[PDB]
Amino acid sequence: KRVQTFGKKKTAVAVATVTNGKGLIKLNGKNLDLVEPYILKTKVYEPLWLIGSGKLKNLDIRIRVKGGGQTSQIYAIRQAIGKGIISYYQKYVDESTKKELKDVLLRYDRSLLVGDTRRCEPKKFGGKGARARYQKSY
Amino acid sequence: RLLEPVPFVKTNNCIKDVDADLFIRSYATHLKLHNKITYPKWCTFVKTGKGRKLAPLNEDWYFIRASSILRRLYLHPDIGVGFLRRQFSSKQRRGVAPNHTSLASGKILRSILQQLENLGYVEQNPKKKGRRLTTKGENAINNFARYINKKVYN
Amino acid sequence: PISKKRKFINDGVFQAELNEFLARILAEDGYSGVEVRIRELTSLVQKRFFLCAMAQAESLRYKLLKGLAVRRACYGVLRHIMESGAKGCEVIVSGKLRAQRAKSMKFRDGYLISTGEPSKRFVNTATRSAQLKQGVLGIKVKIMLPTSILPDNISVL
Amino acid sequence: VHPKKYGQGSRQCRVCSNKHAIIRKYNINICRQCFRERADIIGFKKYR
Amino acid sequence: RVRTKTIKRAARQIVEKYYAKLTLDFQINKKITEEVAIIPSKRMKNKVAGFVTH
Amino acid sequence: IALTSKNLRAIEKVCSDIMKGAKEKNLNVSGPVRLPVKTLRITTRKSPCGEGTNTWDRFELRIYKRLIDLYSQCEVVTQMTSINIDPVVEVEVIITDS
Amino acid sequence: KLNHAVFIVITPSAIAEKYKVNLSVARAVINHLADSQKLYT
Amino acid sequence: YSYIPKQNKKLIYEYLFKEGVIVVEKDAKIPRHPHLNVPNLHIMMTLKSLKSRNYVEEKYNWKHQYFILNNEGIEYLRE
RNA sequence: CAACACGGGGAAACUCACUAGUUUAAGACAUUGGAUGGUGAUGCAUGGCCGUUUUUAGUUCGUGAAUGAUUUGUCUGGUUAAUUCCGAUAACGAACGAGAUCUUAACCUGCUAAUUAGCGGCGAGUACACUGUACUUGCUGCUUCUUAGAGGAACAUUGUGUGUCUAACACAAGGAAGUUUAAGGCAACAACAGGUCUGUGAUGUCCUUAGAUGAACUAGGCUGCACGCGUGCUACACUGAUAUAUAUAACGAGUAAAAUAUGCUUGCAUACUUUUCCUCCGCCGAAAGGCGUAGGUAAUCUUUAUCAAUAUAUAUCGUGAUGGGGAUAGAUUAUUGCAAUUAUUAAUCUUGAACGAGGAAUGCCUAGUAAGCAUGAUUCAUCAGAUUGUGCUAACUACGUC
Repeated sequence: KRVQTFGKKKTAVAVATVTNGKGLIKLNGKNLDLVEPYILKTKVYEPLWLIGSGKLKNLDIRIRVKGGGQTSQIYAIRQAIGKGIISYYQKYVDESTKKELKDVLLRYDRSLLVGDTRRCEPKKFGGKGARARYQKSY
Repeated sequence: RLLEPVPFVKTNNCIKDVDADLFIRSYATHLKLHNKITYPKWCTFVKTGKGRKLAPLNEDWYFIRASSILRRLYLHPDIGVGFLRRQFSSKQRRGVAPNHTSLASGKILRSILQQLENLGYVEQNPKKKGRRLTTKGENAINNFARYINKKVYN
Repeated sequence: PISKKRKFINDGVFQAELNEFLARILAEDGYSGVEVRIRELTSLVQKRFFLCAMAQAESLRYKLLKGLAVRRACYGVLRHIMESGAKGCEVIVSGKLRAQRAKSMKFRDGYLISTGEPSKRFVNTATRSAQLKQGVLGIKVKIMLPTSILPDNISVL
Repeated sequence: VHPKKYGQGSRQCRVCSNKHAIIRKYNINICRQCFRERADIIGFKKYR
Repeated sequence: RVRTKTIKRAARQIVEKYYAKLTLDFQINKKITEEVAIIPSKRMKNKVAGFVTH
Repeated sequence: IALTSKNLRAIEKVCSDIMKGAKEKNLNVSGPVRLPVKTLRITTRKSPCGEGTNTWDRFELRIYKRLIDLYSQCEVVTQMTSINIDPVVEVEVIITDS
Repeated sequence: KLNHAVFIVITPSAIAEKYKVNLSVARAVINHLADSQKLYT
Repeated sequence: YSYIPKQNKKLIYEYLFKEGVIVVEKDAKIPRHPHLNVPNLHIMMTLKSLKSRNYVEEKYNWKHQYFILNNEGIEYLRE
């Protein structure tokens, strides 16, 4: 049927909806390629290349990305696709197959599975930066 | 360049299925060729917005502006002039003073919107507050989007 | 008509004025709450609007003001505070103190914590101005109350 | 007299009548030094 | 990093009154400290349980 | 009823008491709706005067809003609420037919 | 100082190096030859 | 000049007797009291004098006087 | 240092104390005497609050012991973020500080919950395919994601090394998280004649009080300039400028004066409307900006499944004080205000200075930081190059030593 999940890097959130379909993937109303930077494009195609083209051919994927900037969105998308594929195989397909798939993703990178939790250190008075200070002089 | 190998299934049914720029340039070129919307003459002497602080310096830009606006209208179905002014805003170097974004010139925007509206592309309503896209335009934009997608792809 | 943000600030400011107004009035008694004697005060505020640290400190300044010896008064108050079951107490007196050079004098007893949120949680604190002949004396009282629990203590029966 | 209902001389602290350093955010109308004396009972607690 | 007097002292007191129940698992020890001790913070209870386990 | 306060624990106590009160009488409540917390933050210079280092403290007034829509006779629910509140909880009317 | 002019690897720098041309003129030569930076033929 | 009408003085005295108390408010360029449509400067002048004669006591808090009559004052004001 | 974008001090007026002057009574009381007020004098008379000492790790007692001030306890050593622990040990036992507590931010409860949040369910079209996909109006199980309550979760857990093998550390693994998970907040004792009476109706004394240092009004001035020193801003170009296009952010913040009618005469007086805050939106304006309207007292409207700029892509220059650089000046029409000249601010055309990577010197900084890029808020009638928040773009170099 359908499973819904997310990815979260910095202040970005990317919701992934993994349903029964044919291999159509959209990002909001718009096709998956239409995200712009060619270098970071490859990062979002990266899980498709680790898993081949057959697995997506049974499933349609819809993605909703809100918040955060450019780099943050790309990682959140990458993370959400990961979390989506693996979660769908745990509810619907098969736990052993899912474990094999999870092993392939883990073997490549843990960043796909679970987002980096780095976030801002607050500004503190006495300087423009988070820790940086005004120039002192004698 | 424009074509690349793809690892998923494209749909090609809408403007949301094709890259902004190719659609925009072709539609702008088509619009000027057809001659549906005027230049108009006074528009060559003014700037797009104050962040430019220079002439627009690119000749065919008015058709491009119309083309982008039309696309924005399919993207976001209810908007007014302020949305456009904010959209086309960019940064203004204030000389010694810091930068700020500064809004796009509203007459040229207002005129484009009005010409499209006259030609049945876009529509002022109370049911949805501002300008929306309207039916002759919706059909044309969708169809032109298909025509371009096929023509570019193979 | 007004917003919730506006409502909350006005409520707070009204409290602050009333608190200072209680301070101007309340030299004739201790502390016995407020009602949300009473006829005139109610009339004024309605006309306008349409162990206890404060008590100990108020008592202490009245004793000091009456010109009783400073040590005797401090000791009397401190001993009374401890008598009332205080886990600790500190009374500070600042200003001229029978000389032409200003000074302070500390009178501490008991645990009397000072660091972190247990300090805010268990210590009640009070400031009082005693005007005497050559200017003003500052009373600052700190009382550490009966305790919930004090977080450091760990023990087993 | 010739007051103005705008600008610096138009207004003053609700508690102390200083013309300077007044918080008009949220319409408090109190000077910041006075505000520090009242800051707990109004509800503007410190945390982080 | 280490453990302060309050922690160590408590750690010694537990065992003193409950050695027989206490055992070589941290989670079981933590369960025992939660039952026995009067400590008000999670982090502190865990810290005591860890040191009693040690 | 809609409950607005600057005391979390007081609002929570009110929430539980009206919830129990209603559930005796089988009344239709739509389960506690916690609104986004608004904080009134004031950023204050320390020292009444300039001297010494520039040192700031950041004050926060955190206001709690919570919401329950209810289908019943008004009078009993307001009377149950109004007597059970502490005055730090500000109670406002909301009512439905379903 | 410039000493490059109008008349007589497809990078602009290579063309400028080989024929001693300004980079807009180097670009003009590239465009003529063929019939910011991006994939090559 | 700066006269205060005989009726106005009587009304201020009467108000003070009727209530028992008056919240004058310190500022003098505010034109009326909410419950007396009387020049605040005049009310302030008479209260200052009355306190000086010792028939009315003021507590005072920021911007507000809080005047309560002495018992001798309460009797005196009637005539 | 611990003064010098500090006195929230971004002063057109007022603010204001000052300069040139002009007024006023707002001189209580029992004419007369008599005060009251004072951004007047005194922080080396003082209260309060705050800075430093110092956010380091220090400080103190009971009893004991060693003519006295005193010293021991509170230490050769190991260890640590830490008079933190261990260990030794004429001291044993304590207490405050510190840790701890508290606020955020970090992860999980398929429990707790659905409004002004989402998600589906389902009608209905518009569009394309093709035995669904995109797009809008109407009704209405779910709670994964939006929100926020309660509660869980790490203790160095396991393994391996080093360590009196003691306190403990090191590495690897596990794990949402391993530098007490990251960040704050809180601030002992004893000080400093540190700072503040220009925050206070906190306040002593000393001064002053109708030819006032009170209150108040008009100008002028705090911004002037042979010249010396701070903190910032903007640059010196091609990993760039210029011009189009595309993508995409978080914290927020928002309500006794205006206008129409009447009586007197456009002036004055009175009534009525509904007026001051955010502006969507529709018209008009090159632009500034205007006019007309609409919703918002706010998870509801401004506005947010999108409000920024650095992004990135495609064009145009083509290294030349150059189309770099925007100081400087000249001419404008707007906008705020009683008042804009010493150009308030705004746009528009023209005008085109130094500056070729900075001597001697000297500052900040260790991971979502630094740097770069913005932006919200504070003051605000009007005024960010300031401060304070907040994000996005995400480096270098260790990971230690005296």
